[PDB]
Amino acid sequence: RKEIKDRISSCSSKEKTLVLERRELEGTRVSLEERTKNLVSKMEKAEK
Amino acid sequence: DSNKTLLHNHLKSIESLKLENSDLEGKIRGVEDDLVTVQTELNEEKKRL
Amino acid sequence: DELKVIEEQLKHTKLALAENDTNMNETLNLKVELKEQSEQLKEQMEDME
Amino acid sequence: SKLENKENGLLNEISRLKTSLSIKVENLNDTTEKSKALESEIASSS
Repeated sequence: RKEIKDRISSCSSKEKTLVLERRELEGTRVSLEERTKNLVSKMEKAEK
Repeated sequence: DSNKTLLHNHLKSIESLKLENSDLEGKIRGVEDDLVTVQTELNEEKKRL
Repeated sequence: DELKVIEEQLKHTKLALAENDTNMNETLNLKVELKEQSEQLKEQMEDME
Repeated sequence: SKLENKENGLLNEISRLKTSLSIKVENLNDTTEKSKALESEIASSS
């Protein structure tokens, strides 16, 4: 049971790791959306 | 002259655009904040239970 | 500038794919941890018995 | 289950706000370029 509690603590740490990974993924998605908007603007300017 | 004219127009447009953007941003921010708060509250309650 | 932005967008897409793979690995680890917690509950029931 | 939907909505709103901020930065760069062009046009008018 003590080993199981240690495993539960490791799982709680992995939960925070997954939350940080999800936050990084959301930030990367926001950056990708901003880059896509900038690329659309640049493509319109280049076409003009 | 032409350039000047264009510049003038552009200037006006630029200003307008800026204003619009600002307004939108503000609104979005507010909404986001509210949503976040609500979510947090809900989560807290659940956790407590 | 558009070629540089396309390279940056490809790098960002690769980073997003890597983040999605890391999230899938974290979800698999969370499932393994839930299985381990079920086994721990079974072991606790066995200890109570 | 509503917490996940609220978090997804907040993430979408944050992405929209980031897109609006990028658009505002592009507009500010365009306004700076327009001010430089106006100075150049004043010099050209002289």
